Amino acid sequence: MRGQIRGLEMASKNSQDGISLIQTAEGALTETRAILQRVRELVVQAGNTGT
Amino acid sequence: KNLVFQIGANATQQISVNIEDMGADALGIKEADGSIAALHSVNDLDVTKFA
Repeated sequence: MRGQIRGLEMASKNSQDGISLIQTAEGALTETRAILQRVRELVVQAGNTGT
Repeated sequence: KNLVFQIGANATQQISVNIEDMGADALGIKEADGSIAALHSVNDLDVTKFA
């Protein structure tokens, strides 16, 4: 029992840690998304400025 | 050399525009014409030929 208990709490810590890893990656991708938004704006503007 | 204004956010949301005027902008068949319909804007006959 004890084996699985302390192992289980450790596993939950491990899970939260995985979440925070995801938080970092998610923030990087958030910013990437902002960049790509700006890019698309420049593409549209480029589209009219073909003239 | 048609002119594409981008109009909406997405693909194809655009138009076409054209324009032409210059010295040789008198009566246009497919070209202006030869001895006529080009000079009338460019070189008037009002030299003596009305006399």
